[PDB]
Amino acid sequence: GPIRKVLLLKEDHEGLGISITGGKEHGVPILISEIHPGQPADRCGGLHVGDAILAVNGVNLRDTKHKEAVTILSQQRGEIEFEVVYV
Amino acid sequence: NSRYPTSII
Repeated sequence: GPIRKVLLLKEDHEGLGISITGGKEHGVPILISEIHPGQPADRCGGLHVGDAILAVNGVNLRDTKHKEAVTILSQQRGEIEFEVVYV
Repeated sequence: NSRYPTSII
């Protein structure tokens, strides 16, 4: 599908509210496998199961290993911009 | 199990 830019607002006591799978070491993008109900990703409205996370706050995630992506994603605070695509 | 590892974040 088309590449989308999506804004997520997270409070500091929260996680993102997603499960991710995949990573470069598996030859698969960082993929959203779960959107947890009521948590920030669900609330933002624009992130969905099956979306590949291409970048977050300008950090490319296309070639990142799984754990690299976890570190990068979990670092982000407040108003967080995602670049995603549903394939 | 997921096809590949999964992390909740």
